[PDB]
Amino acid sequence: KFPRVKNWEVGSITYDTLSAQAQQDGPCTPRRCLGSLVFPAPEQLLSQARDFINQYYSSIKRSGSQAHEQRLQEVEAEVAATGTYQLRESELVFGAKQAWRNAPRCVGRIQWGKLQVFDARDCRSAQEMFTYICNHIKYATNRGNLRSAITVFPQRCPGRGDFRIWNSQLVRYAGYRQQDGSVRGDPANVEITELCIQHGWTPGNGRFDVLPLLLQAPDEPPELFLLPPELVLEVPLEHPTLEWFAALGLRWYALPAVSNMLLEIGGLEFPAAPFSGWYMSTEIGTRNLCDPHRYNILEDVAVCMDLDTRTTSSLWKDKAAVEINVAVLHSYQLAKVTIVDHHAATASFMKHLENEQKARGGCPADWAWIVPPISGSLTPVFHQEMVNYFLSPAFRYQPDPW
Amino acid sequence: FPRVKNWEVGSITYDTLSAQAQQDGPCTPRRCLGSLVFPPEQLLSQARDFINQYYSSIKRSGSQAHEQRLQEVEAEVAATGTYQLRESELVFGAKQAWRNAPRCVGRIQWGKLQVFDARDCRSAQEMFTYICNHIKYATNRGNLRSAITVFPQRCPGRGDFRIWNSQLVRYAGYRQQDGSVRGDPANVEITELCIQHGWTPGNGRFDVLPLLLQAPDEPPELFLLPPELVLEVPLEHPTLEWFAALGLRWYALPAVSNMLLEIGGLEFPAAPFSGWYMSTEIGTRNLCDPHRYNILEDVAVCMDLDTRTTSSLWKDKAAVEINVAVLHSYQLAKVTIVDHHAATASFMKHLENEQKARGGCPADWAWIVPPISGSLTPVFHQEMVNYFLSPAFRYQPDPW
Ligand code: HEM
Ligand code: HEM
Ligand SMILES: Cc1cc(CCc2cc(CCN(C)C)cc(F)c2F)nc(N)n1
Ligand SMILES: Cc1cc(CCc2cc(CCN(C)C)cc(F)c2F)nc(N)n1
Ligand SMILES: C[C@H](O)[C@H](O)[C@H]1CNc2nc(N)[nH]c(=O)c2N1
Ligand SMILES: C[C@H](O)[C@H](O)[C@H]1CNc2nc(N)[nH]c(=O)c2N1
Ligand SMILES: [Cl-]
Ligand SMILES: [Cl-]
Ligand SMILES: [Gd]
Ligand SMILES: [Gd]
Ligand SMILES: [Zn+2]
Repeated sequence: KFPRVKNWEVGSITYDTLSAQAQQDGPCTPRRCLGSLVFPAPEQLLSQARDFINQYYSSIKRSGSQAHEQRLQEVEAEVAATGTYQLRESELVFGAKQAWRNAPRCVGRIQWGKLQVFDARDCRSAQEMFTYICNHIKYATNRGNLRSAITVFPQRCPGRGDFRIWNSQLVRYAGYRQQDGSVRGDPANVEITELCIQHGWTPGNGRFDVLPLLLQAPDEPPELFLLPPELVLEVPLEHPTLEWFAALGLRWYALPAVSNMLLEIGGLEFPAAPFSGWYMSTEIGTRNLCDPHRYNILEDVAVCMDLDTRTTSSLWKDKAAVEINVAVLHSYQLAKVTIVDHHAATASFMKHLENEQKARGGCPADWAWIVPPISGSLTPVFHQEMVNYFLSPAFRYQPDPW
Repeated sequence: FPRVKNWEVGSITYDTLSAQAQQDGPCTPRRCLGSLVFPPEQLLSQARDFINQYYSSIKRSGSQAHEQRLQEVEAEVAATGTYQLRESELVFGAKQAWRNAPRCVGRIQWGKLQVFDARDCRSAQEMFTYICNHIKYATNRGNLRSAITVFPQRCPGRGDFRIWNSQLVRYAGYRQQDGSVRGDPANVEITELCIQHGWTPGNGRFDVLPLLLQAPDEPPELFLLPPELVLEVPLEHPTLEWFAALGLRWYALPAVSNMLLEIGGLEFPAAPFSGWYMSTEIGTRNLCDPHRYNILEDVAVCMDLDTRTTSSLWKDKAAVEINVAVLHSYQLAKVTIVDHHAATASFMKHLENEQKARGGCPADWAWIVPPISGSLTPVFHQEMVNYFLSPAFRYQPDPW
């Protein structure tokens, strides 16, 4: 009835009873697994809300109390009267933490309870929106001692359009399509860069130009905002023992702040709720810098290293990527900016898995996203079978507003 | 029809072949178990479909011998219960089951498989000389060749041909006065049985285990593999002269001897297949897995790396040099080896071939992506669809 899950490093076995409670449905069938795919009404508002309030009163040990049944009636009454309902502040804080706790592709979830929730549900315009965001960046960055934070903007509601942040992260480097089809800067941000220029951003011509924010208030076009330079903490990349490395002129930013996901809590939808943590070195070193469709620096580094790039069996790619990652950790530690390496990160995820197994009887985890993109079987999560399922509250992908 | 994207290039394909999925898998709309290692008249229906495959692949759908072959297996099963395959069908099916193995990154080679027919086998001594012919043929003085030896299929009331080893070459696993193992911890148990059935234990980390072979309704009988038949490669590193002194070794022939070949409803519990190694199989899993030889820290001490902080990436640095040694040692030994970059690149080519041929390919992302440098290889950026087609290799209960 419940999936049996083996740990092959230790021999451990557990059963994931929490999987049985999966509130929504994923893309696999008994026919065919699609696990590897990146992108897989009053009645049903009431049931989602009822489940969430039940979770909330579970977490405060008031299950089935007077206050519990009063809240249930309050929400039903409000759904009948208005078609929606409003979260209390403590419910919002709990729901945003749960959403992080439930995110299956997050290796950083050992921290889920230490999340700083900024309530911006009273936000009114794109301008007030930008101020809230600047303060989030400032709080989360914290001069290099990064802190996990989420800012929750007003919920989707009938009659009004959504608050949206068009940028996928608060800090992104421009991607300038040049005349042939070769991108200068970050190729993943080609589209959002064009939108910025089309909305009157004066573009630069560097590889590391920070993009402006395109911020959409309800039923308004998007509005462009420049992030103050001294709010965007950045890290020039150098290598502890390859001194030509600094002449590559590579940089990355301190704050990974995902800004295009929808936060769902008890049926309510928050299309704008940017959250930020701190980086794992392989996101920057392996993925952002070596992905053939991103900065794609791997061969240029290998050539500088005097590796033989004419045969693959010399493993020049593995050697060059390892040093790129070394350079990222060293550089961040030098700059005194929070960073975790994939070994530290995957070991603490194992502790998370053990905490969650005791607390809820399992843990949604997407193995292919939890296993780092280099040195996979050298980390303990590689040898841990995982069960992937969708719990709510949740962060979800949503279509781009344009 | 699943939409499948390659993120490196941005290309889209559709897996239309998924629609024909046979033995349903472990996943449901509510939970994905993709990461788990281990998830009679119906014989006619599976026999029918395999024959239909066979004649479609030789441009002979619905012509003469196809219709006729349908009636014979009708008659054979009608009279006796089971049925025998034509020798080419055994060959065509041994190859399709390779072509269908979603966890095999080496499937670009599927069409060049050598099938040794051993269906007329009768006992542990006969097996042993079949296996031995396979080993020496496949090894071929280090110029390795894909081979499968197929032993007699299964029918009720009588026993089963089985190889009690998971592979033909395995290293010993000796427990100690304190639990910890000298040798290979993944074999420890099959070492217990070999010692139990008369074998004299060595004292080494790389003692090649005997070969517990069993014929229907008969207890296993040990067989000592001839030392000249077991091609092995001492591991040395091209620039680290002390690596040789670590005294590490691996064997040349990866020969899987415990899986159940299944063609047209027929079950061959003994059908050992062999190919050649990918270097990460040896260097990364076999030697560096924490429950295998677990040499990673010992190699890092020799490289003077800072094992005190994980952020030195000492594990990654030592793993790459272990893999380099493996590739260098096999090449110096003139023994077929393929690195994970070359292998994954061929798999991409195989996906494109299988797309235009069969309209898709069953692929298990977690096992196709190599255990080091995953995202440096193109398979990482390739979405994949996993499903079960027949003919197929299957896992099966351990014999004992
Ligand atoms: C503080 C340390 C954190 C670490 C080390 C971390 C790590 C990661 C990593 C490596 C991924 C895979 C990303 C990729 O390769 O694209 C990921 C995904 C994700 N993270 Fe975390 N994260 C952290 C904080 C947070 C916070 C604070 C939240 C929300 C409150 C969060 C929510 C998510 C979500 C929803 C995903 C899935 C998004 C996706 O990749 O599709 N993370 N995380
Ligand atoms: C010729 C080059 C070959 C290469 C480089 C290769 C490599 C691999 C690798 C790396 C795996 C990963 C699974 C694991 O390590 O547990 C695998 C799995 C598998 N291969 Fe291949 N292999 C080759 C030939 C063959 C042949 C000849 C057959 C059968 C005719 C075959 C059938 C399979 C099967 C059934 C699996 C899945 C078994 C399992 O994962 O438990 N392969 N192969
Ligand atoms: C708060 C936070 C989030 C993340 C994940 C960042 C993230 C990055 C991408 C880009 C694609 N990826 C291959 C690089 C897509 C995503 F959906 C995504 F959430 N990480 C860390 N440390 N903190
Ligand atoms: C013919 C062939 C097969 C293989 C795969 C080897 C293989 C390995 C395991 C577990 C051990 N693994 C985690 C280290 C289980 C299997 F069923 C299995 F077939 N490889 C290569 N090159 N050729
Ligand atoms: C196709 C494949 O599933 C896809 O590229 C996935 C694989 N694993 C990943 N893992 C992480 N952390 N981030 C990713 O973008 C991906 N991409
Ligand atoms: C839990 C995880 O699915 C499991 O460790 C798998 C992942 N990929 C693997 N790949 C290979 N080749 N061999 C393995 O044992 C595994 N183990
Ligand atoms: Cl990122
Ligand atoms: Cl192996
Ligand atoms: Gd230097
Ligand atoms: Gd020394
Ligand atoms: Zn699945």
